[PDB]
Amino acid sequence: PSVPPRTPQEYLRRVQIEAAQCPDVVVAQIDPKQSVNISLSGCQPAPEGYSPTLQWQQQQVAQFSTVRQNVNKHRSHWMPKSEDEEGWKKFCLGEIGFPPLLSIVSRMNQATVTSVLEYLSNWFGERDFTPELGRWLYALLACLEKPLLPEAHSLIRQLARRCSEVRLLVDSKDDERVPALNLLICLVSRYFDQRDLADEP
Amino acid sequence: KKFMDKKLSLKLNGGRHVQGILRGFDPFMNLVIDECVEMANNIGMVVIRGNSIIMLEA
Amino acid sequence: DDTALIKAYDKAVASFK
Amino acid sequence: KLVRFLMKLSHETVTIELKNGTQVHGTITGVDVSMNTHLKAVKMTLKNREPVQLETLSIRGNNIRYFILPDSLPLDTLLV
Amino acid sequence: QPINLIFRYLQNRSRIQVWLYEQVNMRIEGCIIGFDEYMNLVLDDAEEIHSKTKSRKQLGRIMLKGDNITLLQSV
Amino acid sequence: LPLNPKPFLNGLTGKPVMVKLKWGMEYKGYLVSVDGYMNMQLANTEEYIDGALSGHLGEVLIRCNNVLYIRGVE
Amino acid sequence: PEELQKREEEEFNTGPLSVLTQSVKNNTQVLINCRNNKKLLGRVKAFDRHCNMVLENVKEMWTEVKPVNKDRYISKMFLRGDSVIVVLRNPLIAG
Repeated sequence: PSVPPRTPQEYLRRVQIEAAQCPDVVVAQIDPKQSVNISLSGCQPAPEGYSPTLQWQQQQVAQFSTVRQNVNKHRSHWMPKSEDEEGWKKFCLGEIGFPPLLSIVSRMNQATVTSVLEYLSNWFGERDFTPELGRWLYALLACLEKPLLPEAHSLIRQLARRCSEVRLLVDSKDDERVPALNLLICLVSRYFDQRDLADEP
Repeated sequence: KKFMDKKLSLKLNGGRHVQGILRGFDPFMNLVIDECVEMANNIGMVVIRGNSIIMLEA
Repeated sequence: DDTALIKAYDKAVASFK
Repeated sequence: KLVRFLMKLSHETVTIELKNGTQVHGTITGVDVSMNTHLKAVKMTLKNREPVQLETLSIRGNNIRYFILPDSLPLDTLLV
Repeated sequence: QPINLIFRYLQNRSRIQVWLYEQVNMRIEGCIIGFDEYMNLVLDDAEEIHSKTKSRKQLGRIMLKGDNITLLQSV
Repeated sequence: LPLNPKPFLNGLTGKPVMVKLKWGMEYKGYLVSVDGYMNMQLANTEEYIDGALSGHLGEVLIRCNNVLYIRGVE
Repeated sequence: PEELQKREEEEFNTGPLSVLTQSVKNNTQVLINCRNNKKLLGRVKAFDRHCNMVLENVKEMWTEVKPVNKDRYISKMFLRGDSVIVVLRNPLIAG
């Protein structure tokens, strides 16, 4: 009672009893700043008119799926080195360079598919968008199996960001680039689940 | 029951080893080890937790 | 069709209307 | 409570991050009350490996980092 | 039994050293003035004891969580 | 006069604390709140990695499990 | 009883889990530090005593080798509380 305790289980009963008399939760009112966490940007919206309609977006996504099925037929039938940024750039784009034939993309493993995408993004930041570039990106995207690594998700968002910026330079929809850019943006944004980047018109 | 008062060496998590003689234990796998030596040193009597004891051999 | 991809791409671009 | 919600997710396909960072895509066959998950039609993405198909896989609740859920998933419904 | 040994450390108010689960480069040292069934310990006049560096940081009175405990000794 | 863990904890609310985490980071702030499971809420929170002031986070919930020890500060 | 639970929800409107019930009540965003060594910025749709969480519109943010910010987006998510370290109320973010 008022003694102290002599065995532990007693003490513990003692402490337990005490702890049920305590309030369970306790809020203390106080009387009176923050760092910032950088965060990478969304896509740049499309100039007025340049935005593709939902049915077109859904048309390609569907279409792109089917394409990726085909890609696994060849992939059953089985080049610069994986780390060769320079030779991969040359190989694909050239000066010309090699197109993306199933022959070739079907021989590339995923870690390479990924690398290469990186290289063509680093080329794309500092050079202009050709149609040749266009095919490659689209191919490497058709060779990317999922579920994607986080690192790979970040890559293709970077790439889609880089497309939307370039789309602001354009001055007529007649530009060759516009369709290609809208596509890649749509595929990352809808096929690869990054719908924060999507062009909801 | 019959590791009791029988010398033994323990392997603990984070890669640590311990040599002493089992003196007592409970349902929760906690131990009392007597005359214990840290194998990197005599450190007397010590309470070891249930977990944190990867291996336990004589 | 070893160039199914290059073809698919062009069809897809092209299909913009 | 929230695990009640998980248990309503049979035949939903999801991606799971493991604590080792492995991404695991498959279709839920069942979730138990301690978050242990059985999947089928499974594709496992590894840091320095190619992928792995598997007919089935079951996973301990305490090896999961999180679940990525299908976007179409209707949450407000299932939160009841 | 082990609880008896912890309890004993409470009666004597012994100075003890704790082996941390998650952390091997460091131990905690203090006099024990309370605990509970989760083995959470109120710990008086406490010290972080570094390894290699032979350094000791005064904390004062701290509450140590029970899940962190690999091992308890006396000092 | 044994001081036991919950009462000790309850006794810290309102006041400056240094919570230190099982993974090495620690958090100084005014312990606003506390619950059954020893989750905690801090205000005017400051993060220390390696012991180097890292961030100013304002208000912050800390999950119970991650905590190593908590102590008072002046 | 079972209505005593109700004590649970009062315990949420106050006490450190308020942080989350803020987000659920107001459609506010939180910032969660996770063990994966990444940060999640999203809205809380639901949560329990363990900080298991349903999230919406999550950005997974991290840096990596000088160091480059990386991110990724996640429409809907079930986060195990285990993975949680801290949670910021009213975080501050900038492009």
